[PDB]
Amino acid sequence: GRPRAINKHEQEQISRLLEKGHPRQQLAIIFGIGVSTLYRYFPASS
DNA sequence: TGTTTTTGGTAAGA
DNA sequence: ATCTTACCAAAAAC
Repeated sequence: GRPRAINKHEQEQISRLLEKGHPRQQLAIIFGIGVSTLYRYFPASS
C-alpha cells in the first residue's frame, strides 16, 4: 500500500550510523523520515 | 470513492 | 528539558 520510507539498504546504512552512536532525532531530520519511524525500525533495545 | 500498508504527530511513561 | 514507545488517524498508492 504505502511505500516505506527506508529500504533494506538504509536499514543497514542507518543501522551502521546508529551503531557508530548517531542520534535518531538527527538521523531523521536529515534523511527525511520522522523520529517514530526510526525508533520503530531501530528499538533502543538495539 | 474504497481497501491496504506503512507513516508520523504525539501523548505517556511504576 | 530528554529519550522511548505504541497508538491510531491518515497519507500514499493503486
